Amino acid sequence: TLRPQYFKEYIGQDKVKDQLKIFIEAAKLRDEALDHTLLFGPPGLGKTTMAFVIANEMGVNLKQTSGPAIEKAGDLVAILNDLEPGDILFIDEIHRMPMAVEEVLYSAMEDYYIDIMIGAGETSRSVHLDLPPFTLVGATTRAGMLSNPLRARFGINGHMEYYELPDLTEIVERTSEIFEMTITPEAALELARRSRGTPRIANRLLKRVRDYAQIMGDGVIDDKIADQALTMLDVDHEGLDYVDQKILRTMIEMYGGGPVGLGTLSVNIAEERETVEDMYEPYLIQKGFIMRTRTGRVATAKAYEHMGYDYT
Amino acid sequence: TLRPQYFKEYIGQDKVKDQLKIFIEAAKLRDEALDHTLLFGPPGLGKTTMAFVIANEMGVNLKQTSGPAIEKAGDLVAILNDLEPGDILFIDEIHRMPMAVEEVLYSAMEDYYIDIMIGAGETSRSVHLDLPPFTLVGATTRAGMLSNPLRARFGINGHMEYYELPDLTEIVERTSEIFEMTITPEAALELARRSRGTPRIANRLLKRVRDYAQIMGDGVIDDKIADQALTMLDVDHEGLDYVDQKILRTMIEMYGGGPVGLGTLSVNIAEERETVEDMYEPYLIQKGFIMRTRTGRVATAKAYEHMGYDYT
Amino acid sequence: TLRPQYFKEYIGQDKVKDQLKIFIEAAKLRDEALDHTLLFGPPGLGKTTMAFVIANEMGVNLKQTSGPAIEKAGDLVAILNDLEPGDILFIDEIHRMPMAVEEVLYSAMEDYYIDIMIGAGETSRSVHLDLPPFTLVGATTRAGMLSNPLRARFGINGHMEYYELPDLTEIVERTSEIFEMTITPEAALELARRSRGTPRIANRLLKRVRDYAQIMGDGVIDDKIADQALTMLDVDHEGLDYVDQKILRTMIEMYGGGPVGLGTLSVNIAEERETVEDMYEPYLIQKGFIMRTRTGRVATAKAYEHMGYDYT
Amino acid sequence: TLRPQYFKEYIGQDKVKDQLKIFIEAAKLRDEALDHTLLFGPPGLGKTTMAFVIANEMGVNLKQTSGPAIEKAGDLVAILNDLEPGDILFIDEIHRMPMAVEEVLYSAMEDYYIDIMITSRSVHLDLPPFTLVGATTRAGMLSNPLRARFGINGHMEYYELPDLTEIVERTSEIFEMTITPEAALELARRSRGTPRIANRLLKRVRDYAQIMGDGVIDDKIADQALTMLDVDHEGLDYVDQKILRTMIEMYGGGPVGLGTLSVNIAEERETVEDMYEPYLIQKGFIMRTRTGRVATAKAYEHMGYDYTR
Amino acid sequence: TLRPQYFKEYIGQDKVKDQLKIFIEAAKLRDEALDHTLLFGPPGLGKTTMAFVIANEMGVNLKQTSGPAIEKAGDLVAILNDLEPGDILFIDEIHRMPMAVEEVLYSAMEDYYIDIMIGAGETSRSVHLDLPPFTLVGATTRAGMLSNPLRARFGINGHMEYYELPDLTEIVERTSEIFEMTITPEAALELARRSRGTPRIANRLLKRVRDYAQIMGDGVIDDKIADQALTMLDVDHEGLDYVDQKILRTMIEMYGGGPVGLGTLSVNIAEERETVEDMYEPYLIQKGFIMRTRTGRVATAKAYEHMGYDYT
Amino acid sequence: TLRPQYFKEYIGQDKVKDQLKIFIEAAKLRDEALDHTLLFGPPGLGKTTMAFVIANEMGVNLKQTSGPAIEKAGDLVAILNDLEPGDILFIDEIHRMPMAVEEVLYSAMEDYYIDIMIGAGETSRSVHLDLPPFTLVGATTRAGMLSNPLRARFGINGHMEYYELPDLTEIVERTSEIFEMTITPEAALELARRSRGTPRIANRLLKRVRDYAQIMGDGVIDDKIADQALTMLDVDHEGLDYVDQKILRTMIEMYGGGPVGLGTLSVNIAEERETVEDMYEPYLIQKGFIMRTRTGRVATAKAYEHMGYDYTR
Amino acid sequence: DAEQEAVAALVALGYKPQEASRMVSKIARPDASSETLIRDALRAALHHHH
Amino acid sequence: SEDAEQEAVAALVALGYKPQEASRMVSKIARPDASSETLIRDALRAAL
DNA sequence: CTTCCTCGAAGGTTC
DNA sequence: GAACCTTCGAGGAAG
Ligand SMILES: Nc1ncnc2c1ncn2[C@@H]1O[C@H](COP(=O)(O)OP(=O)(O)O)[C@@H](O)[C@H]1O
Ligand SMILES: [Mg+2]
Ligand SMILES: [Mg+2]
Repeated sequence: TLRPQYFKEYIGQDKVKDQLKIFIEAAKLRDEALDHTLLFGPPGLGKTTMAFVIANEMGVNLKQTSGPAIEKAGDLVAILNDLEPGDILFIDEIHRMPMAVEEVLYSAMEDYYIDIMIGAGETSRSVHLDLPPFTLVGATTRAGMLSNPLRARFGINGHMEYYELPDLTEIVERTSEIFEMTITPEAALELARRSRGTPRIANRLLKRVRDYAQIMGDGVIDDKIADQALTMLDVDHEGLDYVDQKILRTMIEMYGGGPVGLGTLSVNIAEERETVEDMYEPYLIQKGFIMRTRTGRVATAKAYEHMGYDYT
Repeated sequence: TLRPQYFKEYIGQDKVKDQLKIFIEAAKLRDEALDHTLLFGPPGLGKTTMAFVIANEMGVNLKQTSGPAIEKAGDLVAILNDLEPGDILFIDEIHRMPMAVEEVLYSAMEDYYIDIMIGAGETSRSVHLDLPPFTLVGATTRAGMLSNPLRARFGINGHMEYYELPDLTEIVERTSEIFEMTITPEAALELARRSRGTPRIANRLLKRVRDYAQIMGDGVIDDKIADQALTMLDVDHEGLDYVDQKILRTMIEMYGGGPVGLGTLSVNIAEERETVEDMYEPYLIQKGFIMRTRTGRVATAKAYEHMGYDYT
Repeated sequence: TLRPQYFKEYIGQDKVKDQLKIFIEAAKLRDEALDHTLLFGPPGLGKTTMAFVIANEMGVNLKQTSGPAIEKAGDLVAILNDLEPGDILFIDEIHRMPMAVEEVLYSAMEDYYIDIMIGAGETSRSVHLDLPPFTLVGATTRAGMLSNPLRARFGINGHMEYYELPDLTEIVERTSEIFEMTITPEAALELARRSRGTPRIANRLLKRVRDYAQIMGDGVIDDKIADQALTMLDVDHEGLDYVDQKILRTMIEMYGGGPVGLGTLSVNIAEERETVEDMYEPYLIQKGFIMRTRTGRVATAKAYEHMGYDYT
Repeated sequence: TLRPQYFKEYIGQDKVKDQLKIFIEAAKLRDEALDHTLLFGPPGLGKTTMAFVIANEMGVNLKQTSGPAIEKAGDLVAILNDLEPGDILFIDEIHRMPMAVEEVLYSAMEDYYIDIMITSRSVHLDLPPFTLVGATTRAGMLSNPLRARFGINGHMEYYELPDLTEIVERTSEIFEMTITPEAALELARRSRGTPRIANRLLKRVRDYAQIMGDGVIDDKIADQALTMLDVDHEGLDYVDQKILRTMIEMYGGGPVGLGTLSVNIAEERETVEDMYEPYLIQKGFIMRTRTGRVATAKAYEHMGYDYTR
Repeated sequence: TLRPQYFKEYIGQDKVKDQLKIFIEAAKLRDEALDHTLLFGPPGLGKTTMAFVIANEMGVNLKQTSGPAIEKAGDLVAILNDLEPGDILFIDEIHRMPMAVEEVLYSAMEDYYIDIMIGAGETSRSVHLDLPPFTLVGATTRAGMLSNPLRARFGINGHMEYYELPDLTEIVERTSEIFEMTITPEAALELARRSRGTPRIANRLLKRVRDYAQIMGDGVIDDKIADQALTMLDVDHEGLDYVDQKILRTMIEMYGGGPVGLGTLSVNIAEERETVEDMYEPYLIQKGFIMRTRTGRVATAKAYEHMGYDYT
Repeated sequence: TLRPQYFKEYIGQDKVKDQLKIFIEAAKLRDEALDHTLLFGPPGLGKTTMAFVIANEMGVNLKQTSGPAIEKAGDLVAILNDLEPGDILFIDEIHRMPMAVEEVLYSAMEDYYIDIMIGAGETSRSVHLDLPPFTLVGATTRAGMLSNPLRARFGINGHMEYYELPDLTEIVERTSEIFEMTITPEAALELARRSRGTPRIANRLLKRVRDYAQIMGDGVIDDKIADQALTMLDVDHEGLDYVDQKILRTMIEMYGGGPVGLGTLSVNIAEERETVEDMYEPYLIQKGFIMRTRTGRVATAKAYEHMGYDYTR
Repeated sequence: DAEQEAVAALVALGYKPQEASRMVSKIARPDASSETLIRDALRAALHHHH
Repeated sequence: SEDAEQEAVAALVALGYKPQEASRMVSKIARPDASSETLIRDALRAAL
């Protein structure tokens, strides 16, 4: 299937994957529940996929929900106490839970009980509701939004990193086997180098090249077809989009490389300041084409040799 | 009617049309729904119009709603429950939705299911709604306000561009036919050069000139009739308005072309600092009348010859 | 009635009348509704009265409301259901309509349809409504405070200017003719100069002078009687109000002539910022009593000699 | 058990622990109940644990509830109606109670009576002598009238290296794992001064020794296990080290803004400001300045670069 | 007298009182009702007493209500229907009635009738009700907080102002006669100077001085006794309250004259920051003791000599 | 005494105490009740006890209630009928009364009657209920939210103030006797100086010092025990806790006196924004050690000299 | 028929249907117009005071 | 005497008491001959 | 009641 | 000393 199911199939993330293997194997030897795990990092790196792999390796059934669907203490109190011994509870977007609900987890995670008011009027009473052993798993992109007392209770932490070209090539070839398409190893590398390091983008490029090859070609992804399709999409061999190329060119041909301010540059390309700072500048900086300084943006030597100008 | 119904009628946007044709034809051969698509760019360029064409080409019913019309998760779930296999859902001004709603689409777009809490509260449980195949289409004026995880899920992106005079001239002609008027080709080109490259503006100017020619003339838009109407509407042959002209005049009469600071210039024209910087300065720069420099903005020779002064 | 009802009765605003006449006449050879029109300018210049003239020239019913009177987006939908074909809707103070409500008009103006949510809870469903042909007339003081999506949809713009001495004098002679009152040509000229170039003020003054001349005189308004009556009221020799005197006095005595910002002045004079910015500054500037600078406003020498201070 | 039960077992907190002994001993001599006590401070320092110890030293039965569990005045009346002479009521996360409920509680604390309306009807009670104990992290969120009723205030502090070393040795014997004295100090230096963090590292190291070792912790397995977690000898994580490196090599030590730094490491702005910087500022590796933040001389020494003023 | 029936009995407000006399008698000569009148000014100056005098001079029964007492259109229509030709309706705090009422108030004031549309969908009717002639008199604290379109419906404005020392001393003398207290012209003038312009402030001090003279003195309010009593009450010779003196003393002794922010100052003295800016600073600024600046409040040189401190 | 009966026994408040003495005596010389009185000041200074003393001087009974506890007009009228001639009614937190009740109080205060109106149209009638002369005593803490119609009816205004060392010290001595603890006069002064002018704080300090003196000492509070007891506790001779001293020290050592933002200061002392801004910062401003500015907190010259640092501009 | 129009106007003024029905039903005059009914139902419900 | 019995309840209703509760409160008073003022005074006093 | 966001100040560089 | 650019801090209003 499109999502891997076992560590055999999960490519990359060697640091995270190695740690989880050791902790999961030790937990089985003691015959006890796995500690609480928190998975966090950039978008599209495999956080949701890993949570399903953990449940398969432990050999237990997974219960799933999300932070937005939970809104009041009665909701979580009803989800809890439905757990059987050894269940795994996975909450996606755990950062959306209201802070009044987060504080109910403080007792549940540390001591496996929650205080509940039961009865009404004179019959109202406070009694311990005692939970069976279980493992909570959360996934989030905004870990800094969780309360400090909660993050302190997670016993395992996983920070997801970007993938390298060798691993991305193997993912493209794997996906090219679910779809019934022949792909040459040259084209598999030609795509991976443009995927910005993210598996979700690699899958998106493959689907777009497929549509072209089966309409404008013979339905085979060869080197000749791939170059034509990537020219239609106008994606450079470094993953720079059409607008990205225009930004670097405007900086070198009008300001001689800078320094130039964000406002002045945006107006010259007819783009609003927000789209430039949020969609395009972040990748150019991480790859070293632009440098931010107190006086403005500056084009680096690497940008000159990429666009073909002279670094005078 | 004014809005084109098919790609054969739609003029311009060659880059967007060429890509959409290939993807729509490939989807039909496989007998599948189209991938999610995001349309973005400046106002009045044709974002809404294109969404209807896509529905006509796929041959399916287009369900419509808007960002500010959706206020809580229950509203979206109601809209999504009404979907049928292969329907197209169009959400205009998608950046106006609240974040607590946008995070519900994350599962709907990737896995076609939604987590919901149901029941009065005495008894309740989480359940998965399973959605049929569907295609989401979004339109926005500012893609920078969408979260990174949402933009990553759209499989097709269409950035709209301004129109060139040849393409904008043909649009003026077509619109004259629907009004049953006759227009000389010289007049159609005059209107285009004053429309700032936007089809919406071109239609408005034609509608006003049409009224004038049929009230004080022989019902024909000739080059001489157009000049009278456009002089009464106070639109220069460069598409500048009176406020724009007042700015250029002050920069030459009081500062000899600058450099001058924005605050200093604003005072001499009784204009608000940000109004000038956000409303008028952008077009004057893109046309090349004004130029920004480290010590202030400067009027180019093109601005001298247009005003009739002597350059130095 | 005091309010004029036809363009043959409406004095002044020739630059506006000429345009509206041509557009209205054209809209009658064709059996069509007039395009949405936006009227903007200082308060009290006669834009509400103009709406009645348009409605009478079209020969259609007129319905009135105001931005603040529409409490919520649903109230607007209910109102639109009462509009008959060809009905004119006038919305005063259109710039202060709520954002959630303003975004409701966009689709109604452009395509005569509107998407709304009907029912509640499990019955909640989306619906679209289709509106009969109608013409919206909007009035606002701050022509630049409108949102670009709304502003770009109006087809006709009307900028209303102050009246000149020959025009106001004729209006005074007209008003004194509906009443059974007699006024000498010299007094009418004096009353106009004393009325800030604004018809509403000129009418209000005449009513009060009439009472004075009837009791303290022979029932006839003469220069000798008008000057006395105007001094019994608070109208100064230059038409300054009693509140204007406070502003000019404070700037010279408490700030040493300026420069001073209206923000800091407002709280020192104990007045609403909105009143000093809108009610007092526009006249004091356009008549040379106040000068605007990058640092702030400054009182001119004319203000020094008028108030009787030393022009240090 | 993991939670100590008596002061003889409670390692550290000499200031708060010394004061409570004086106040607890004097109350016994007078046959009176202990004064109302408020415990507050950073997360994981031992606030909850101290509440159980106080009850055992007084020799009384502890009643327990929480702020989030109490929604209306009717709930609180039912709880207070169960108190016996000398009983202790412990309310955790006390800052969450609604303001309508706090107004009732500070009256009961001073006069030991209740007269409230709760189809509405008046209810009256005459409470026996009792002690209220509160624990909170957001002490400033409580109203000034309520704070004025508390007679004892215990403010918690971070632990020293010798204390954490003894805590690691105690926990190791509950797990029946053998650990050498020189290896326990290695876990202490990395625990940021907090007992909960110390216990977490020991559990993670234990799992490694059972799979890659012989079930014994020694000064060789610890180095290997700590290399797998990638925790520096100062307690810096991988991302903490990346922040210092980027500032020193790309900005000459600063000043640099929060926005510029976040985009360079591909982190979210709020994660750096709330999750990583707080510890670096307290250790003295970074300082905030009117124009940005700069790396101090201590950072250069730790990373191994030539410092230049 | 203290509670007059006619203008000849009312003390002070000579400017407003002189204006109304001409308008009231002129209306009788025409045999018609008086135009709508708006009274505004500081609280406690006599606005309510003035409305009764107007009704007596007209010879009309006065009806009274208030802004908060009206909640729905049915309330106003019920009152207006019970009016008789020429009746006066007085509404206190006309600026505070609900906005849904004002829509009806317009037609009542301008047309003297109301139109109540009824029916929906395929049905549309209205009931039209006619009302007798009447005069509306409204009172407010500020003229700018009133609704802009409503403010245009009033034809007469009355600006009340603070009383002078001769008028205050007359009031003090009259009030002493009611309490049978003998007060000399010297003491009467002292209480006036220190009452800062408001009659009910002068009445409060008189009552307190009686209790002092009856015990600490010989029952006669001499100048020597009056001056002693006021120091016991802690009222400065400039009329600064106990709190007013505390503010100035703190700025000089703890902050060297400032500048100091409102948040800092209001926390040093046990007061609410919203209270200091509303009840205490206004009088201190009008008398020139405090002056606002970008850095905060500053104590002027006058305050230094008033409090008895060596100026810089 | 702790339960005072007359102004001679009430400790402090000499300014308000001397003013009330005259108004009360002048009222007794006539067949009239005392004018309506309104008391202002910070919370916790003794306003409740002051009302009781006023009633004893007048020689009348005192009824007590509060604004939050009243909910309908009938509640107010029911209490007003229970009043005997000259009785005093004390309403605490009078600023929270619901408007529905406030509109009925105006007529009672001015004329001592209420005029209940009933029916409609031709059935419109009223009933007039006479009320016995009474004095209303109101107590508030947010004077700026009383309506102008209500404030116009209150004739006497009284301002409460913090106690001072010559009169705060006497409260400590009298409290020491309630639990039979001998205290030296020179020691009571050292406790009073650290009580911030609040009796609740002085009582709390004495209770803790007592526990120390009977466990680590001979059961006597001498100058030597006070020195040790006030050293185990962090309280400085100016009344600054351990945390207060750390805030001033951090601003002077690391930021040169500021300006420094609340967030940057919070992370240095490891405290929440709400804890520094509401617990510790308020007393430092009242004492004059810090000021709040548009760019952040700044330490004054008074703080430098108190903490022992050379102040340079 | 004037009964329904009268109640509808009273409903348009914001009165509840139960009160509007009672108010109009209490009045009876076969010769009254829809305008004269509204002017009497309200006059009977206002508490007149002197 | 029925007029006062009804009057006392009606005035008590304007004071915020419920129609049922006002009927009970007045019903608890025995003397019918006394005026509505005497009834409301006793009715209020009894509810304290 | 809480989070977000926008308005304002000022340090530093360069002409 | 006028003009740009980047950075931090305190309010407040929109759910
Ligand atoms: N010109 C005046 N002559 C006599 N008494 C006055 C005068 N102005 C105010 N007062 C007295 O001061 C108070 C003013 O009350 P009121 O007229 O209701 O104030 P306002 O209506 O201005 O708030 C009354 O006690 C009134 O008798
Ligand atoms: Mg996911
Ligand atoms: Mg705890």
